[PDB]
Amino acid sequence: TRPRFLEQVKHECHFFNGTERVRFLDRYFYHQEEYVRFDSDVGEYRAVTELGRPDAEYWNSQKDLLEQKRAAVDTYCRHNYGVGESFTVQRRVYPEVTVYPAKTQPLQHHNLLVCSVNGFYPGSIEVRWFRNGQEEKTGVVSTGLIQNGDWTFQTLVMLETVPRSGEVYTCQVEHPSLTSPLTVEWRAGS
Amino acid sequence: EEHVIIQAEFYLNPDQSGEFMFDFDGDEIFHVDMAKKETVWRLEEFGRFASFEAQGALANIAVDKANLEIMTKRSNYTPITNVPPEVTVLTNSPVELREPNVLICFIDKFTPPVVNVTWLRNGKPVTTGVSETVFLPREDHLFRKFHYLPFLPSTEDVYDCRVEHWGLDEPLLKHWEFDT
Amino acid sequence: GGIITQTPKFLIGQEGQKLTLKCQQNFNHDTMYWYRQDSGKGLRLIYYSITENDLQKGDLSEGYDASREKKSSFSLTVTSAQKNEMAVFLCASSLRTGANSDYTFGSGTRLLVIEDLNKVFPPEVAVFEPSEAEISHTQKATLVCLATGFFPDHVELSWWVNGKEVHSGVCTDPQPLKEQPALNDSRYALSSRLRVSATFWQNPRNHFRCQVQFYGLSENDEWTQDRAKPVTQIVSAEAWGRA
Amino acid sequence: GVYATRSSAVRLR
Amino acid sequence: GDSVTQTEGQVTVSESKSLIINCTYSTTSIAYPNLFWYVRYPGEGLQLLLKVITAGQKGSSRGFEATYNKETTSFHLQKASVQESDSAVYYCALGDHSGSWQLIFGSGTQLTVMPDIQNPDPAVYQLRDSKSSDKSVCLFTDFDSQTNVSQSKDSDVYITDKCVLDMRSMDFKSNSAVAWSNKSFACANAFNNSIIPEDTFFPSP
Ligand SMILES: *[C@@H]1O[C@H](CO)[C@@H](O[C@@H]2O[C@H](CO)[C@@H](O)[C@H](O)[C@H]2NC(C)=O)[C@H](O)[C@H]1NC(C)=O
Repeated sequence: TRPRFLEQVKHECHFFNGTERVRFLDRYFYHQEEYVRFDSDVGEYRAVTELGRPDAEYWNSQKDLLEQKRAAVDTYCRHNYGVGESFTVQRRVYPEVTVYPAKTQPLQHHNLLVCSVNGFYPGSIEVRWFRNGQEEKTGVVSTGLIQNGDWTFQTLVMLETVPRSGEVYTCQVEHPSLTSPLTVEWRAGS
Repeated sequence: EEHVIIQAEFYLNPDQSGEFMFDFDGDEIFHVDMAKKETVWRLEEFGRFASFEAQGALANIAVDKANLEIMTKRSNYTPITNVPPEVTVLTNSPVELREPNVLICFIDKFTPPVVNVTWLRNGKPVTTGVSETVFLPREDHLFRKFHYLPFLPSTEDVYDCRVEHWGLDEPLLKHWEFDT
Repeated sequence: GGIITQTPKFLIGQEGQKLTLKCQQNFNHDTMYWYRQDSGKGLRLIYYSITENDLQKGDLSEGYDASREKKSSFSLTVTSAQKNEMAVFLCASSLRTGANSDYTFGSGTRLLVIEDLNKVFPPEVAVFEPSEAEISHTQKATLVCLATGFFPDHVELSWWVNGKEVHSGVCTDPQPLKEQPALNDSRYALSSRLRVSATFWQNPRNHFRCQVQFYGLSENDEWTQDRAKPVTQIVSAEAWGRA
Repeated sequence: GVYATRSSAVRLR
Repeated sequence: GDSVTQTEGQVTVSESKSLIINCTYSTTSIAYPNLFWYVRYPGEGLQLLLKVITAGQKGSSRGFEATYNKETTSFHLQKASVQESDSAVYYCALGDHSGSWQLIFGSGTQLTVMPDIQNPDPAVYQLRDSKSSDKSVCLFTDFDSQTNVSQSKDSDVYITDKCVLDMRSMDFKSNSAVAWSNKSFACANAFNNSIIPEDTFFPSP
């Protein structure tokens, strides 16, 4: 029953084209609402809501504080980018792919073909489906990217189809951790 | 290339609990354990390639608590409105019998960052092999969290994720079984 | 008009005594520091206090204790001056902005610890009139003042011409001289010179006075010897112009 | 490699 | 190990001549250091002089300059033409960009810049006491700034260090050192070591 009070501070570094263009943001929040913000383009603090005007006027009066935040694209952003570069921006983990039908049932009945892609990093991945060698872009549904919270993603790309005898459905996965595409086939059978 | 590194911090009253963590493209690099005053890396291998001085994090958490007391008064003690969480339970791999798997309980879109997550195996609380994450930040400035239960897929075993939050009138129970 | 002042400028103590140093500043600086500059080298932080809560760091284990009730006052005490140490204590303050704010320092407190107060002596001052040969050779006149026999070297020398302190044409030894090589005597001497034009000195109306402020005991201290108590005092010597 | 810490600007008063 | 080291002791340069005060730093816990120079004039407290917070950038103040050099891990203080008002103690200090680490000061280098004496006129004089005619001191005055006034070889005679006075009204400066004794000693030879007999002037007392 005791009322709570939350302060949040988020020092954000945004990188484009590696470190060729960097933007720094010094964001101060009260109850999930941004009150005052320093941005490496404006060069000083600004108040997003009126309730953070006193802090912006105060920090903008001190050149020592401003020269500290103006420098943070170089002494903080590009610095911490280089510290973790080898195991973050260059991290490559390949996924395990598994293809399985959603229902054990006869052919010529409607079915849903699941291509499960588990454990890749980074998130950039392309997943395709092939019916007898022809890519099929209709009837595809994806869960999107699922973060497992451990520096791996997963995703399920499902295919709606009516399976027929002799059909070979192929899931194809493309990912930076792999020099060649990953393919897993499913036999329709009888 | 396009990435986002975020150094995210918070302080909560009157709970007097703080958190300091780094975030890369949505993933936690490390957090500072306020109790032990030590850097805790999300993946143990990370500490072999980099280090971090926990006392600089503690400096900021002292600043944030003074910053919060000023802002609470400035707002005439405007409290935070609780937000209940969304709970989704899943596995990190397709389920096969006698093939080891991990249950993931995903708590999302909530605030303030205080929860009670309890794994249950057939109604029985399980406290062996469980692990969890700290509160991870969101771009809408809510929080998220992961809890993990490694298990052996069975036909007679049943699991539940029990999440208690102030935004909930009743403890939220999300279910899982071998037949999803 | 900001200021940061520590007291006292000079402070002699005995062993085991509890010596308190006070520092106050009117900069509205949240955090204050206490450094110790020793004879050799190195500033070493003894205590710092961010806002209203200190944090022992660097040199507490030498036996110190700080206190701070007001934002403007940072007080340092030596738990037990032990023993015969010689050290300068510097007071600093800085603004708590989250950035590296510039430090503002005080002049310093010179602390000296001795076994026997019977070693403390005020100085003897003498003024020496310019040489007749210097006047004809350079058309200028050099007065020399000599302060001898004092301990400690807690002195400030000053020249006064016709009742006003002068600065131009004055030179004082940067450091005193130990008169005797003995450790258990080691009285100091210090000299200064005031050089004026030969015409200004040859005017018998111009009055010259060398003046030496000595920092010694206080009336609060105990004295058991027969000689005069070597209290804080000025000692001075004068000379009039000469035709 | 040592990670840096961006400081939080202190609120006045 | 998170520390600073700079030039030990004292440095003596001539007025209007180049100066270089070395400084270097090491780091273990400080992630991104900021580098500072502090000055302490005689009879004053330390104040900030220079300050650089960014890799490879140069800071300049009062004719001094220092470059935060990460390749050499240094921050040397330089000045093309020192003035006599620059005689002070200079300290090299090290912090972190966060602002959370207390400044790490160096040992401090003492700089004394001697004035440019254009017309050296070495001479030893004998001054007598205003009270009595018995006591007397010796004055070695008007010598060149390069003269190293060596002293305190004999224990019965005392010799002070060189001193430069400024007759600001007259725009004139001159060195001086004092010698005295209690034994019945001649003023001329009191500066036996730091003297050039053929050039200095010896009056007949
Ligand atoms: C998580 O559960 C604990 C324990 O039930 C809660 O902490 C308090 O615990 C005491 C018992 O020591 C109870 O008397 C209090 O009623 C509990 N507080 C509340 C608000 O229920 C803790 O609050 C729970 N956290 C959440 C987010 O529900």
